Amino acid sequence: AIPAFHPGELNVYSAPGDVADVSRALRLTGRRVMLVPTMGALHEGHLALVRAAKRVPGSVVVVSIFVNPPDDDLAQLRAEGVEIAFTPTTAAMYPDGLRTTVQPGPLAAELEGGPRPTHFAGVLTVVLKLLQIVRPDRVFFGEKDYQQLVLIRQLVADFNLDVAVVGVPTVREADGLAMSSRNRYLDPAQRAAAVALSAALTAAAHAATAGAQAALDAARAVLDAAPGVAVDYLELRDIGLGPMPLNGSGRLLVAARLGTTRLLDNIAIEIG
Amino acid sequence: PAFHPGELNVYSAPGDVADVSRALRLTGRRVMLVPTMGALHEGHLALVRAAKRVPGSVVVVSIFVNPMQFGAGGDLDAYPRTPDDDLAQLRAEGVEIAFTPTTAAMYPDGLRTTVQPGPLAAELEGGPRPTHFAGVLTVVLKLLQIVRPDRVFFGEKDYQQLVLIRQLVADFNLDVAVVGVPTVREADGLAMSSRNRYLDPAQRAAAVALSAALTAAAHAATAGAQAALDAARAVLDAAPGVAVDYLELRDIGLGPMPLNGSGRLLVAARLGTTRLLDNIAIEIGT
Ligand SMILES: Nc1ncnc2c1ncn2[C@@H]1O[C@H](COP(=O)(O)OP(=O)(O)OP(=O)(O)O)[C@@H](O)[C@H]1O
Ligand SMILES: Nc1ncnc2c1ncn2[C@@H]1O[C@H](COP(=O)(O)OP(=O)(O)OP(=O)(O)O)[C@@H](O)[C@H]1O
Ligand SMILES: CN(C)S(=O)(=O)c1ccsc1
Ligand SMILES: CN(C)S(=O)(=O)c1ccsc1
Ligand SMILES: CN(C)S(=O)(=O)c1ccsc1
Ligand SMILES: [Mg+2]
Ligand SMILES: [Mg+2]
Repeated sequence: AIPAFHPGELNVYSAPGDVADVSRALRLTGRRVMLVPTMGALHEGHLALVRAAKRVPGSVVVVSIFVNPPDDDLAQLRAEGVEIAFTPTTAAMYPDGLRTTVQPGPLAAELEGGPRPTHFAGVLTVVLKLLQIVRPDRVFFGEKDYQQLVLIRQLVADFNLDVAVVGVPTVREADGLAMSSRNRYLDPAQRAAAVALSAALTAAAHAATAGAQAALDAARAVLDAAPGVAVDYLELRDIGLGPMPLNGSGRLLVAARLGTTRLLDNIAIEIG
Repeated sequence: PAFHPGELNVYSAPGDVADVSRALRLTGRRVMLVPTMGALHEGHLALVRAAKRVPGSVVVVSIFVNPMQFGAGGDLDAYPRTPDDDLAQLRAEGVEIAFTPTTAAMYPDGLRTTVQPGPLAAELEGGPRPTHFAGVLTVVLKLLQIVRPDRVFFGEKDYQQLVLIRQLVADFNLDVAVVGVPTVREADGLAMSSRNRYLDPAQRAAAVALSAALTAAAHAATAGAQAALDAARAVLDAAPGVAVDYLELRDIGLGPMPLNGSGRLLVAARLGTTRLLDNIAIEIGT
């Protein structure tokens, strides 16, 4: 017997089998299941994934909230008209502990995989589990974590997963700072300097009519004008994060530490 | 693309079989998957027959040999490859779908994202071949995603592989039932295996000791674990030209749990260059 589901209300499930049963039952009645994976502490950047999933016709939106090893989140989801929240415990997700896992390809060792070399094996493992529990038609990730998003597209391709991955543009504060729960830690001087990441990327994207080296030098000049911004990398790559082609489309990515807080941003770049 | 029911439909492209499987499920057939490396014998046919008997079933048998569960030199080029006979046998069994993908369609990006099995993959068969089961589980996960069966069928013969596939299914929340099928044996007890063709007549005679050792241990086991193991060892020791790689009695999940009342006894041995495996359920003090 299918667990209880009330159309038009926020239905909260903690057991993986429950959300699985509901989602199978809902898909059979002709709803298209949209999955929006999060770690809770919801802000406007997360709600833009939610809004994107909501506008697919016939959608029922599943928002998962899970931290790799609350009332207000759920209120935000209600206010958004989300009908399902999936809130599993660690034990529900890892009942046999850490056993079979996904091993990413070599892209996971680069860029964010520098400081955190097993970070993405962990992310891909839980993404794959969520896809299998929920079996959505489409799954939504923010472009803010671009390398994560490209890794998910590789997971999907490589394991023949039948789900469409939708990347959602980065939501920004008024001065361009990419929204993130970490921003709250920045003191005023760090918060003022943090604008340099987005300002450097946008400067680079306009300078790119003059070519790839003009785009990189414009970005570096902007970051060089900020105090207390320790750049960990600034790299222009093609859109799948391979090496940047001579011309055409790419992606410019930056990560920097301001005090103890690490910030990331990236932007589409059209070369020449 | 096309699906002619009651006939064998062969697809090579993953998209084709995924499309047909999905259409079939939607019309309410239940999809059964039997993964093979081809070279089909009666052991594979027991899997097929178990799949066939699930009411409403449509049976997909896949045939695919890696470049990932093999680990050089060496072996990958050594695998028996008769696709011909295989399809004929499947037609005979009334299978409706054979899935025979190319290496290119399975690995268009080489080895990029893969499955990392848990620590069981480093033991037993994995001892000398510590990448072998990452190869197997990566293909089985892809087959499960392409075909999305209701049930997938594996033989008990490759018991460690069966356990690993159950771990993969649990650990990734895969929505498929794994059905283990009992080992099919020649009349003298020898477990059927495509590798048995590499035994010359003397080695074929000697190879009965694996199954004789195991069944002797299963009966001996009223006298305890040590008696069962020594009975198996004695039989294997009496066998000319059988060289034992391992003989081990484990818990049923092969797992990090001590042995209690129920066990599996596993053996691997070389007869010249041919490596043979077998295993049996063991009840201690029963
Ligand atoms: N500003 C943003 N715009 C678009 N998507 C975002 C934004 N911030 C987070 N996301 C997306 O939300 C999903 C959940 O992200 P997660 O729950 O880590 O939050 P986060 O803001 O990146 O928090 P943290 O600062 O702790 O890293 C991911 O797909 C992520 O890329
Ligand atoms: N004798 C048997 N009884 C039941 N199942 C079997 C038997 N032999 C193989 N199988 C199963 O058939 C499936 C396909 O196996 P595969 O194509 O490796 O054949 P194989 O006979 O084991 O070949 P090889 O001898 O080359 O290892 C696996 O699930 C395997 O456990
Ligand atoms: C990508 N994440 C937001 S996720 O829900 O799949 C996750 C990853 C590690 S914890 C939660
Ligand atoms: C102090 N920072 C606000 S800053 O104005 O000096 C800065 C920010 C990005 S470049 C210079
Ligand atoms: C377990 N196999 C028979 S499979 O079809 O998943 C496979 C694995 C490596 S080659 C074929
Ligand atoms: Mg984040
Ligand atoms: Mg085999």
